[PDB]
Amino acid sequence: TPAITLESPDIKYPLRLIDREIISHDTRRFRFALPSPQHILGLPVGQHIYLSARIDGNLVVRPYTPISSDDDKGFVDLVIKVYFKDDHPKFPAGGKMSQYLESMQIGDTIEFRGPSGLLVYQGKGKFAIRPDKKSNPIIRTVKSVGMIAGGTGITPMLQVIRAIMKDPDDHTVCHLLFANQTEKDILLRPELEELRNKHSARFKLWYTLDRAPEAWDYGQGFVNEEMIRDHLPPPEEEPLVLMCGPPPMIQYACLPNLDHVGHPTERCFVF
Ligand SMILES: Cc1cc2nc3c(=O)[nH]c(=O)nc-3n(C[C@H](O)[C@H](O)[C@H](O)COP(=O)(O)OP(=O)(O)OC[C@H]3O[C@@H](n4cnc5c(N)ncnc54)[C@H](O)[C@@H]3O)c2cc1C
Repeated sequence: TPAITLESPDIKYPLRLIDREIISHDTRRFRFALPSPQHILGLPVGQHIYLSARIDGNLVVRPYTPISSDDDKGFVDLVIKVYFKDDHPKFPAGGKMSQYLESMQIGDTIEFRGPSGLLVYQGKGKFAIRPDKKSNPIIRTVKSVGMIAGGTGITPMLQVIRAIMKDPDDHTVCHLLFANQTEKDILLRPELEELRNKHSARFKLWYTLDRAPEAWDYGQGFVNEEMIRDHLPPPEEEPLVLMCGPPPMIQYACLPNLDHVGHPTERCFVF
């Protein structure tokens, strides 16, 4: 039983950045040292951490789901999309936290906190979902899990997929629908397609793209009722639907169409 990094959620833990990996122009894996090589992070599956820093005089807090797990000793890995300044004409200053991460030098610390979130995956189909931070968790056991992700919204889903996938006696089937703007913006694609090759009986993978390339075998356009009926488990299976992506996708593309297909609001969970 290893030592836990996040011992209480009311404490902020400054972790040293020990490595940087450039994945693409705007995507990067950051590795931080846990307090000892024999430490784990202490992050229930289904929950996330918060990074906090004072940037330009404002406290900035942002949630992140690590790519690493409590099976990893000594370190935590986050995969970060960097929103640069002077790139998108509508958002000229870029992203606050993600540019702060990009500017960190090896040996700089940044504050972690957690674990946080209203959902915990308790394993083999059992999800424990609190209706609010003070209410107690309601337990629902499901045969299948629908997953809609947009952008960096994949890491909450990856954490759950890998947690299922590595338990040979977990027969939960995950149906992922993964939306992004263009093909370069599909994050963690090598990983996702590796899980497809090795676990297709429990993992179904589909994509869509706002602006699809000419050679594209998957979805074109925003998530709709047809893709939800086609690439997510049917309501009659009483699945749980997990969601994480930009607020516009949740509000305009997911929630209304899940309702039209027939997914009850209690079985829909927005990270
Ligand atoms: C449960 C959960 C898990 C998450 N996990 C991850 C994770 O693993 N990795 C990760 O990177 N993020 C993750 N996110 C997203 C994260 O919380 C932040 O929203 C993200 O890092 C952007 O924050 P920011 O402060 O850098 O940008 P902000 O200053 O908060 O603004 C970001 C927003 O500004 C706009 N924007 C700014 N610059 C640009 C640009 N150049 N081009 C286009 N739009 C732009 C976009 O609307 C963008 O969404 C997660 C979120 C949640 C809720």
